[PDB]
Amino acid sequence: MIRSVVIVGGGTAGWMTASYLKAAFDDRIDVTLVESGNVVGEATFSTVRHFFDYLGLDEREWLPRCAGGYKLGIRFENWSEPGEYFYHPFERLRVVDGFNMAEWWLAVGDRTSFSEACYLTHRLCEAKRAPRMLDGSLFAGRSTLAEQRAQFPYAYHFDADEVARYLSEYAIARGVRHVVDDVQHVGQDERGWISGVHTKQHGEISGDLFVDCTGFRGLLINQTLGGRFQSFSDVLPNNRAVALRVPRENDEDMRPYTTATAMSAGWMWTIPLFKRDGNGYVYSDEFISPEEAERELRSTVAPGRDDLEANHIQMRIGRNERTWINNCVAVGLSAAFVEPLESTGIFFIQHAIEQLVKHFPGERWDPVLISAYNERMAHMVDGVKEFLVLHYKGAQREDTPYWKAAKTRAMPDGLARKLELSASHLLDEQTIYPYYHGFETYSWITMNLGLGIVPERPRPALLHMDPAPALAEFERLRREGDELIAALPSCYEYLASIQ
Amino acid sequence: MIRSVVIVGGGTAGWMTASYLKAAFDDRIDVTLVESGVGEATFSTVRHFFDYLGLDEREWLPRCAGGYKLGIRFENWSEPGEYFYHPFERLRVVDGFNMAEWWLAVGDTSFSEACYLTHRLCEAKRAPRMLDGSLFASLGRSTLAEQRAQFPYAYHFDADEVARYLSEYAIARGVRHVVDDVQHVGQDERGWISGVHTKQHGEISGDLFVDCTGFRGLLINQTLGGRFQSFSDVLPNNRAVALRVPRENDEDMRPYTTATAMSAGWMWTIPLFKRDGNGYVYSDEFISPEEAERELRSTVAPGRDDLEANHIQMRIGRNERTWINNCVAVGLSAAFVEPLESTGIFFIQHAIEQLVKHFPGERWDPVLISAYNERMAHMVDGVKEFLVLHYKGAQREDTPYWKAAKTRAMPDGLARKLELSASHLLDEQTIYPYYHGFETYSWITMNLGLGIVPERPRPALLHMDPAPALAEFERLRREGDELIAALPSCYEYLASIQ
Ligand SMILES: N[C@@H](Cc1c[nH]c2ccccc12)C(=O)O
Ligand SMILES: N[C@@H](Cc1c[nH]c2ccccc12)C(=O)O
Repeated sequence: MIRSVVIVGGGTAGWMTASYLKAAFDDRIDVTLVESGNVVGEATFSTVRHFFDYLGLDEREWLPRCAGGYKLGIRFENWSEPGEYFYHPFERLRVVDGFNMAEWWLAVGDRTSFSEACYLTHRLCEAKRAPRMLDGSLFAGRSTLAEQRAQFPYAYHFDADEVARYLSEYAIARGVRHVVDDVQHVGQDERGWISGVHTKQHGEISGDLFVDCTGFRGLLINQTLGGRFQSFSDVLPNNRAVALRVPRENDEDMRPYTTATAMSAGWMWTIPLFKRDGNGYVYSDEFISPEEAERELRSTVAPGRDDLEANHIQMRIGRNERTWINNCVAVGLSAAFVEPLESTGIFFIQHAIEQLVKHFPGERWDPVLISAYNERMAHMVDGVKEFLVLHYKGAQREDTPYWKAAKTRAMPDGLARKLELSASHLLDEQTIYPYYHGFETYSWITMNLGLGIVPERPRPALLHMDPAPALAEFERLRREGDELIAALPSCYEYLASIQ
Repeated sequence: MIRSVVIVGGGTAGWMTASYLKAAFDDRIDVTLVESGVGEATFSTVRHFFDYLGLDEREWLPRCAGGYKLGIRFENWSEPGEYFYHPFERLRVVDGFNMAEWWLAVGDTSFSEACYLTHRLCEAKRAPRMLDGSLFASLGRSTLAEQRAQFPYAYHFDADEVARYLSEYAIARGVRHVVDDVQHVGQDERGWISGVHTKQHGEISGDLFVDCTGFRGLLINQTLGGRFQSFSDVLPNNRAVALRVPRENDEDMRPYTTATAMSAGWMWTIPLFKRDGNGYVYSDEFISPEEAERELRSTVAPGRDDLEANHIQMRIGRNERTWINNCVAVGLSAAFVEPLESTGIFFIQHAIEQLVKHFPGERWDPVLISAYNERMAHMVDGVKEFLVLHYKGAQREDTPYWKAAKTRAMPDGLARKLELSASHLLDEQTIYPYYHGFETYSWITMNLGLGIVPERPRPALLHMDPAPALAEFERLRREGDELIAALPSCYEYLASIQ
């Protein structure tokens, strides 16, 4: 057995890794986390619950401390018809007589948004409902993402810095050694493996396995071990962002969802926290400058509020060829990053950590096990990359240079067959990206249909079938929607009850 | 819309197609079936088909000499006299790792006895239902894609009787039955089938033609020139000999199929209500049909020359495309592999369910047709890989046949799977990645049963508290104990539904 893990870098990636290792292995692993002093709101997947449940944490403990909110999905607005929107929900499509509701909607639906017809979540979001009743009841242990069965109906918005601080307390309580210091040199042995990290004030910190959580820097994985970073700039050019913290005047405006609003040269997130929104404009500097993007952001969400400070960021978009090199594993932005259009950041960290426990090394290091880990991590990001490019290709707007350039930009290899297929009929389990990338079929279909990649006609089988069962299911969805919105409290109301 | 479907060939494939089309489309499709004038096993997911049709097993199973299947018993593939079960049961998961992984770490009792209730159910010859009909553990109109929980059993049946049953169902619902021989299959100037010319009923025309003519491939191969891809290079078994053996003692009836490794192939045992079907699948490169029949008889019915042996040649592989122009092959005409994992009915079911999903309009969209072909190809290719893994895992090396199995070429995707399997267990991300009727537990159960075992257990397990896993092993044993005491025998339950 190996004995010791050294994690370099804190934040979400570092403290998720530290807390998880201690939850998995307790006192059968030694963990040190080294982070520098020289260092906004985020969304998650519904599946982050597996992580928190694995640690033994309940949302009533941490969510309020972390300014938290509930996320029922993402509202996409202004990507195609001006002022139109639809939701991408944490909700699977129902299946009637062997065909999902999206297939039926093409045949017998009211061709308003697909999402209004097909998902309860649409109308919950329009009514701004919480996913729990005042008594805590939902409207609908140690496990991992692989144990996802039923689609859990919500995820979280939170201040990720507060979450990281919360997890640091947990991890340190469980025996993680916390060192605040700068790494001045990374030592290697004769095989090129990492032998230790040399710190300004704590000398050399050594261990069996090193975890690189140094973010875009990639201090270990790129700067030391020569890992090759593969940029996605050719297919996804957005390289910068500018963000604002906007206090909420009226509490009941709190949305139980993330919004992704297409802008002149990129898109804007709105992440509703308890008492404020975080807004961020993600853009390509080929088409707009930082000053212009700040101006557009401000005009949209906070006109006249020069008291509110903007924060500017540059992003490294892509993935490392391998995230595990020798005795070093990259987790978080050091490993890979895509723009947060589908809230994938925390998911990438979670899957990397859960798979690190699964592929944890013995004293005899195993190149076959390591290769399987590297393949899984590459598939994860590459699948998401393809899915994200389909957003830009499906968007129907062509009003600015950015949006015109989106139409004709290069695209991933596999995405041609998918676009070909999607002109004829809906994608399904067998024709979406075939390896685990955190999304299922309904997510691919929903973005296509919402944006406007629609099949030319409905599936011919449906013209031969009795439409009554499907029509009845559309009616059930409307009625269940009606009942749920009358019964549930608002997002703010519920959160306020648990503060 | 197209209007009419002509099915050429009866049997399981033809009548499953005929009945499903009428179930799916009722009076919005015209269907005609033209046909000329032992025992089989299924997957648990065949229930999606029967439920779609609206049939309850208590109607048809007794009429089809039926039995229940909890899985397959694999015997004598590796150490002489050793066996294990491949069940209709998923592995439990504790603290993020399945019971096979924990078994490697804190186990050694065979893998299948420790990990699956099914093992001891089979050893005790239990039925999966209590006499009141309750399951030990209606789908309406659903398909294979709607499989969620693992349903715990499948069927053994007389497939001729199932075809007969379905024929009655289909004809009652408006299917036109024509008993005659096809003399000529007509084609138009584009090479699309125009009609089938019969001896006594003239030309039977339609919009869509379904080839259910078996290994013949009368439409898809002989008429349309479809290319057939043989698997003989990786799966050389090309013939079978079968015998029906009446069962003397009712209580000997097993709730499972047996696959017994033989000198130059393997033998199936399929238990029906009053008899077993036994068949030796072999390669004629290694044993003659006369020798094969002698070995089968010595194994299951020595001195029973009153029982007639039936000899069969098999066409092993798949059509490159099962849908060409206005013709779709279903069953043996489309593809066939040896019945080592009971795939024959599943291949028919999937092809039919996907034909409904990919049903053509008058425009005959080629993208929709292309998609169907791709699904059908992956279905069989995945099963191809899984089956070759059986022969590669088998440890016996005692005859020319088994020695040849060790060094025979394999499909290219299998090398990686073998290299992984030497190190750790396969999982959802490393088995064959497209739908092929089997999930991760099936791949790992065959590996661990046959002997492709990781060098060492998953290192992470040595860092973890083993109590939860040991408690789950204990639950499995105790649940097994309770169930074998509570459940009736396979025969008893079946007697009770006749
Ligand atoms: N499949 C993931 C992510 C996801 C599902 N639906 C979504 C809607 C929006 C954003 C992410 C998602 C989950 O179940 O949690
Ligand atoms: N996956 C199929 C087939 C299957 C599962 N377990 C099996 C055991 C033996 C033979 C086939 C199977 C099913 O669930 O029904």
